[PDB]
Amino acid sequence: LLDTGEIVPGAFASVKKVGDFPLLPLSLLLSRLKERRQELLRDFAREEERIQRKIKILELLASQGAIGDAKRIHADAVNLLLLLAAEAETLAEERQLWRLKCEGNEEKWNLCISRLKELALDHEDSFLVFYAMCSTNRFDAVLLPALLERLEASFFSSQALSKPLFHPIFEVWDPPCESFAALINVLPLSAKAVVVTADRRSERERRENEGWLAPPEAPPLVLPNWQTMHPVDMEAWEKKQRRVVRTRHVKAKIIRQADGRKLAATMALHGRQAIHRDAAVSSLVSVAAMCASNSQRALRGELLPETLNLLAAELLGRSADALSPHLLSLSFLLSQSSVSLTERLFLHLEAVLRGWLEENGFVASEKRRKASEEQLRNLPPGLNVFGLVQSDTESALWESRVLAALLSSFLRVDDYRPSLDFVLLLSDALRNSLRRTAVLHEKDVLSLKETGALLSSFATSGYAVPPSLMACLVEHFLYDVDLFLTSSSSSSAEEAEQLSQSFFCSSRGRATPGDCATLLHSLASPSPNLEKLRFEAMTQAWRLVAPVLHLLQPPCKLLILNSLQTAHAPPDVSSTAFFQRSLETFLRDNPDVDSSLLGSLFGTQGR
Amino acid sequence: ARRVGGIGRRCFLTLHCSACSFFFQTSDAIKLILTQQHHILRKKGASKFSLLPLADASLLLKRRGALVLRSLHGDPLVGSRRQRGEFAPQAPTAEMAKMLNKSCVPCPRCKREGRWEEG
Amino acid sequence: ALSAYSLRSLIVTYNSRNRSSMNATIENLKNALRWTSPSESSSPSSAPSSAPSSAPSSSWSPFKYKYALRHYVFEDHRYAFAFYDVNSVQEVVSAALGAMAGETCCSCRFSWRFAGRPPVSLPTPPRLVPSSRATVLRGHCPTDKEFIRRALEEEQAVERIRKKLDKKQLQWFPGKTPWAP
Amino acid sequence: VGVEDVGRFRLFDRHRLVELLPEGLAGELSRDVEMIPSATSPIGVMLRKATLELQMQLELFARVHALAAVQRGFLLDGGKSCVLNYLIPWARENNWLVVYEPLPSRYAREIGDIKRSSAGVYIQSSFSQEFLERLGRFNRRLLEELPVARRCYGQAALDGVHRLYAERSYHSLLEKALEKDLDEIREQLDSQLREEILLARERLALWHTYRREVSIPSMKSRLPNPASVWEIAEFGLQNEAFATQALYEVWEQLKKQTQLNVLIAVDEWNECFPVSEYVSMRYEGTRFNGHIPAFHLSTPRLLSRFDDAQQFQRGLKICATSWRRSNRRDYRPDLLGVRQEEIRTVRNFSPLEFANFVAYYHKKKILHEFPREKLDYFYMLSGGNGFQARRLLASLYGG
Amino acid sequence: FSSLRLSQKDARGSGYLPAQRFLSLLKASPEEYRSLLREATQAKIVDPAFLRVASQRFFALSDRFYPPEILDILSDFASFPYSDEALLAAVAGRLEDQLVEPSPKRLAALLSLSARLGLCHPSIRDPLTKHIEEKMYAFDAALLDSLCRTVGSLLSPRLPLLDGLATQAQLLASDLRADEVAQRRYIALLFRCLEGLSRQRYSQSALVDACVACAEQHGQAFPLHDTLRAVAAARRLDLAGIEEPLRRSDMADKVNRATDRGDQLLALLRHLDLLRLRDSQLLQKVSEAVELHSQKAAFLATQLPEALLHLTRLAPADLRLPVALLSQPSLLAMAPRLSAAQLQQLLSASALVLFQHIQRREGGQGGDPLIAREAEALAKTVERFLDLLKPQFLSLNLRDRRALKEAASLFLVEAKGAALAPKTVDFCCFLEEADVAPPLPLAPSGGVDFQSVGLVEACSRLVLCADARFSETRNETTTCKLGGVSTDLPVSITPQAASSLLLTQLALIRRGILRHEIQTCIPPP
RNA sequence: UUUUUUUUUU
RNA sequence: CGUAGCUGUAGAUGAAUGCUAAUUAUAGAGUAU
RNA sequence: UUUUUUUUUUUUUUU
RNA sequence: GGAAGCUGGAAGACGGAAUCGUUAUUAAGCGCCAGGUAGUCCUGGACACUGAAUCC
Repeated sequence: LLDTGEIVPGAFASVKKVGDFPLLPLSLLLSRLKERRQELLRDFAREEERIQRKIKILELLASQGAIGDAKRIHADAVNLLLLLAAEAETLAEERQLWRLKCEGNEEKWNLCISRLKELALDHEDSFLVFYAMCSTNRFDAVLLPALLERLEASFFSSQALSKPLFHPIFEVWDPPCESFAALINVLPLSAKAVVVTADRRSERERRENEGWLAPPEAPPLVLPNWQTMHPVDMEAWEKKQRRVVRTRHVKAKIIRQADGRKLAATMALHGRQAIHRDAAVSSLVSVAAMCASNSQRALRGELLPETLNLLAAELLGRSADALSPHLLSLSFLLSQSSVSLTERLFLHLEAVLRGWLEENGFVASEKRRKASEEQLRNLPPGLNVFGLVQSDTESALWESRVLAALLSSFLRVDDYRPSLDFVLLLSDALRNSLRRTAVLHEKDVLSLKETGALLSSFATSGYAVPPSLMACLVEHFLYDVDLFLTSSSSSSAEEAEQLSQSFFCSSRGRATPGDCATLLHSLASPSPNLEKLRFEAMTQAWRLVAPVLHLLQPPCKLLILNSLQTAHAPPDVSSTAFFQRSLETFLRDNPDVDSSLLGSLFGTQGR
Repeated sequence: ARRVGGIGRRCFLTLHCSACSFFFQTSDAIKLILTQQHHILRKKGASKFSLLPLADASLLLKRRGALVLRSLHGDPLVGSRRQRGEFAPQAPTAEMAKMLNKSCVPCPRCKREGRWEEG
Repeated sequence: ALSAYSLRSLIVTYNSRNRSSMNATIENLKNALRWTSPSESSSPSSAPSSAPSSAPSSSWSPFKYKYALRHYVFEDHRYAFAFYDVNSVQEVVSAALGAMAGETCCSCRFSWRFAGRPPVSLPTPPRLVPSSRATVLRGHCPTDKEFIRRALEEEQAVERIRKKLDKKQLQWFPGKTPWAP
Repeated sequence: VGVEDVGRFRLFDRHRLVELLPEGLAGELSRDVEMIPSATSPIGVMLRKATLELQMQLELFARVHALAAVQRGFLLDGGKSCVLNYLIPWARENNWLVVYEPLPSRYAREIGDIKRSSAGVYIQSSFSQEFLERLGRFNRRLLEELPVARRCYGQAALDGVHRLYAERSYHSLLEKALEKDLDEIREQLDSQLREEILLARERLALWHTYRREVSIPSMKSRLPNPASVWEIAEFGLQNEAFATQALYEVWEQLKKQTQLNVLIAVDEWNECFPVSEYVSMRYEGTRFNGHIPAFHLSTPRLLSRFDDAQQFQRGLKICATSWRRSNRRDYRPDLLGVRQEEIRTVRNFSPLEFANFVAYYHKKKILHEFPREKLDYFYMLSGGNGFQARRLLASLYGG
Repeated sequence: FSSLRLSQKDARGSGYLPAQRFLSLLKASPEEYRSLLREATQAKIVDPAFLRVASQRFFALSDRFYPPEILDILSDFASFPYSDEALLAAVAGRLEDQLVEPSPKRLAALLSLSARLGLCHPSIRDPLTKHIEEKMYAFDAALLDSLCRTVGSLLSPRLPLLDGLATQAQLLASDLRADEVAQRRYIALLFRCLEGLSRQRYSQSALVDACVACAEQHGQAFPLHDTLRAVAAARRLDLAGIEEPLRRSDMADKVNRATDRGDQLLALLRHLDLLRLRDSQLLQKVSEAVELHSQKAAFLATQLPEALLHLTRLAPADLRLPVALLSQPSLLAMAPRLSAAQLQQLLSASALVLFQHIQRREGGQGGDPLIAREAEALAKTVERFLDLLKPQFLSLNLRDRRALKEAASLFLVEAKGAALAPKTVDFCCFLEEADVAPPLPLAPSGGVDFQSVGLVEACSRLVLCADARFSETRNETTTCKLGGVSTDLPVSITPQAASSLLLTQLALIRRGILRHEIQTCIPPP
């Protein structure tokens, strides 16, 4: 302390770090509550209000249990969710009775959402709902944005540090305290990334994968009639009213607030301090996810490259023992951003790949089985990755998806050469024989949505796919098409293909299948059974796009039309049936494009 | 408070240039064309050579020179007292821009041909 | 092509100098309807156009120091109607003009439309197999709502352009320009 | 200190603050401190979130020098000047050479002297002495210890203009002189090629000699062999001639060598571009009505160049504009020198920070009685703005 | 600064980037055109079709681009030299307006115009040459040194232009004359300038005396990697005396200063390419260092392929034999090297050596071939090198593919001449018929026939052949046989020039009917 | 009651 | 829209606006000091 | 709307 | 006849006395145009904003 009666200025030199180490579910918490029941009871008009309601919930929590729904389906809707959320997580002749109970919980969980959204939750109930979903890994793209506003307005409220705890007993047995002030400050880093990495897109967003779509901007269409027309003598009409009714056209619009972005900015700074602390590898994955944002952080401040550079510097200097297990999540997020310290970071991550596969037995099937399981559920907390692999029946069904996305991540880079040609052949051959024994059935078939993610990377990195076609003979045509038609006029054809991308969404409209035709064209790049199978695949996918080739995005239409008038394409497809007259239709709409040189991009010249 | 241009920061007296970055009011337009009379006369190829004395730089700053500039500039902003309401004066830059571009007068910043525009 | 034209809309406007005269026209126009060949008769929309007024001033008896004044009010009335998809020109133009009564003039506004290249494409869709390897109200327009929205937007665009251009060419002493002489 | 401590007030000693900031308080804080009746009360400054993001960048920049760290200045746009009262004192306490200038316009709207020259840059002998005198109040004990390089000895003119740029003004005068003198050699065909080339060769020989004899720049002959940068006392002695040459010499010296971290902070940077109160005959018809632009002077021009921040190998610059001296309007940031990725746009105070500000004034016996019932009521009135909050509560009893 | 770039990962692999930024370019603002152009510069793959689209639209949108914008756009053309016949019309339409007496534009404009096609006399040369000769009184020291490299690459110069820069350095260097002030400031500005003018076989009396070292005792001038400039300047027609003060130095005769693996072998090798010098008895010591350096694994996959390609010419200066060191002693498991970046460099090296083997004693003299077994070993390397390029063919830039065609067509002559296994598929699919962005050639302005010119597809990517002059003009010991089938002087350095010239004559006879061709057009070294 | 820009400053 | 709020000057003992070698606009013509 | 703005208000009208 | 630049030492700080009247979006200030069939008023007609007090 200084002699003037103040704090020494030398103390305020550096910035403190953040914790967020502990993380527990809602399972063990309930067990402790049921034990410390006799000790929790030891604790003006409002005196009775805060006691009467406060004890009734304690005895009930352990609205007649998990039965008597529908009729019952206010804090009633909030407490009910806890019972269902905690019951589902318990899992993580015997298959008959278990299925009956499992199905009921899932059906009831969704039903409670309808009533929950119809009423605006308070500050005392918004956090509980959000926290429960994270533990159970059941988010909603429609409900998440609504609940995010409540957590923000109350956080910055004047009565934040002075106000006491919420009266649900949930906060009594919690490490943090001081109501919402410090509760969010000690939030696990795993859950902090959700706020930053929140999708704010609406359902109308379809101009990226589906195709063209004109959005309306004039719902109300007020038109007069003969029975409700104002009389000619309008002067006397005003004198026959109690008060002024008609007024000049004055309407106030709605202005969007931060919508939770104000709180997200504060959370981003916490991850920066948790880099130079030499923490665990699992805890450090959350920092990369926040820094790899694309719609919230934007580029306002010049802190994104600085934080990324520091993260890479510490990540590079680490042992291979702790880095080998964590390779899919780190590489998936780190490949979404470009920085100067990119080549040096990726070189280290590539070396460990050689030893990881060799030690796992990849070119004694138990070694490769257990390794994949840990990378699919244990490692990824709540992430949703290429093709929606997110946190085995016979053979090579789940491990294939993990390996499929890994290759695409390394080929995504835009700083230097992805990898060596020798590595590509070794990697390709690694999965070549693995996919051969993938059960040549059921709904557990590799859909086109995840298939297109791998094919997209090879179409931009300048690497040609190998001659191997075994991957194309175990996907798409095999069961993804025949099964669709088996399960339950000119205008009828259009609805048949349209129904495919309605609920299950086997493909991303014109996003994933768009590159499928282009890749099959270029494959055998040189030219003076592979030939037979190529013709069947091209024709099958072509007839499924032609009927709906009127409402698609212009950029997507060019690619489809471009990859038909080529030497590699099969003959008797460009005849005067559906393509000859349809070609001039696109040219008339966009005459500015090249007409004579249509087949110049990927025509008879290949590339 | 008492800003020039009003609430909408109106500017009905300035003309922009396509080339470079330089603007001036119509007041300086008269002086520029008169000063650069040698270039204009030689471009086309006594009664014709009547404004030769006005090309002097010092003569413009004298009492006689001050009156000559004011005579040509009629102050278009000022008009009749009955020109009220919808009958309000508009920007006269439309006429000035045509003459400034047709006369092929060089810009003070960079020597260029007709490049002026309304703005 | 002349044969390819069609009356898109017909805005019918009225200008009456009396309250009773304007009311008579509305009743006459309604009576002319509900008598055409088609099931639903053409039901135009209503659009009042306010009521302009004028009243000059004069000094008031002569040989006075302007102690009193006498005003003479001259009110006016207006009415506008809208039409859409006028398939029958004889059953609409004749009805509008035949509904007049007294000193009640009219001012129509025709609106034609020409179609370009008729879109004719999308032949019988291809098909293959796996390789196995009414509601019409009484007093309402029968035309679709989508057509009205497309045509209504065009009218609002022309009005804005005309007002902008008209204001530019509006100055005292036409033909006078600065430093022209 | 950290993310947990946001929006708190840090006590500062009255005596210590004066020594750390000899020039004065940063911004309009002087108007709020005089309202406190107690003379022995400390001064508090709120720690806004905008300071935490900026403070972290400086920490990494210092550790690197012992391409990851930033090597360019920032810009605060939109309480932008409030952070200056906390960022400058903290940096100075960490052995950082900080250039303080909260009122740079004082040298452009006050009584002074101007002398036109061929370089076209007006100088101010009266204001040139005050720049160094005020800077040495607290930055002493370090400039003298710092050495001086030999590669930048005396290549600056009297008005601070470089030798290469100053001699260009005389190119027109010398061009006509050589044209008239060429008749001696022009009047003495041979192959029609070599005869013309030989005549042109004479121009190169004469031009080289003419560019090194007519011009006689002053290479600070008063100090033949310097030893340090703070030992230039002759600048303070002579003011009629040696007033601007020494000012620019120190500015260039603090770019080449790298021994200590530096920092420059220029407040109210939005009033340096507009016209000044001076009068001259340099107007472009009606562009200035016979006025000298502020950016055309010597001192304002020195602090009106952000694109040169790359040459600062020791530190970086920073500026902020929050006052109402001129309407910001569009305020184009692309045609000024800064980029869209280096602008920190702050927002109004949050409700959490608003409560602390009101409570802070209570401890100072500023307000009479502020009931908690109306605490949130006043938030909507002033809208939470700092300028509207202090003024509204000062006029009335508050609450 | 801290560079950063974000990818369009909204849907994680939706759409096609090459196609997305294709249609929008047809209708976009002038500012957006420049932003999209920079994307292709830093892109991995190159689309020849997209290059032509941007060039065509540039001419139409040239009415709103500011002078600074035109210079910035032209600067991006430095890499991967590419141009179109419509591009010259756009730049010529605004170059005159850009003449505002610029100090630095004299170099930036000239350097950018050096490549592609320029030197147009009555459009571009007249204003540039007239404005550069009269502005010699304001050139900076840095600009003058850079201008030397520009004039050297020009063809068919004029006496007034060459003499303008010759006298500029004499006066400029004198000022600095009266250890870092001379060792890196005085000598550097002397040998660098002399080499530039020496290319045009031009020299004056008041430059040689001053450029040479007056004092013979002035040792420690430049290191091993800079002294070659003085030697290259001499040995042209009658130059001597500059080499060594009496052919006895202290740092350029006893294995230079010091040669080692410490980032020194590559530097010397790189300097021998752009300098026309033959490895004499003293300069041949570099080849011996390769034997030991190649043993190390690190040097085998870091600089081995780069050194072999950059010094393939002059076989008896780098390699003991054409097949001995060019074989694969341990390359069976080490052939792969960064996918294609270094693998393609081996293909070109194997092609140039083939030409030297044939044209040694079959009517060219100057040596003799080796035992027939040498050809057998050489074929074993090329066969296993071309296959690896099939899957990596799409990972090559425009410049990488342009030079590949020259080395690819060579293998199609010896094989059929009376062999390679993959000569019927890889060599007859794309390597034989390429359609990459063809740049314009570098033609002189001596003929003065720019009013009747055309273009024909062949090996040199474009040529000058108009319809009116079709098949009609451009189409003793060192002149009889060397000026006939060879048509290449042993100035420049012929090993590369002979290969390119011979292929051009054949390509113009197989497809097109063009007889009575007068090659000439030999650029300086 | 009044703002920079087509480039020649270590 | 005007007195705005805000904010620089002199917290005016000295802010009165007519007199006229001289021009702006309408009109066929309003001219001479 | 933490990559949003950068700001006083009139005498007929969104039928 | 209207307005404007320049120039400026036209006549006035007298009188708390006295005569003209306002029933509050009254009174007191400030700003705009419609007609007077080229320009051409400090009056009359006509709209809008700030808007206090007394025993009436």
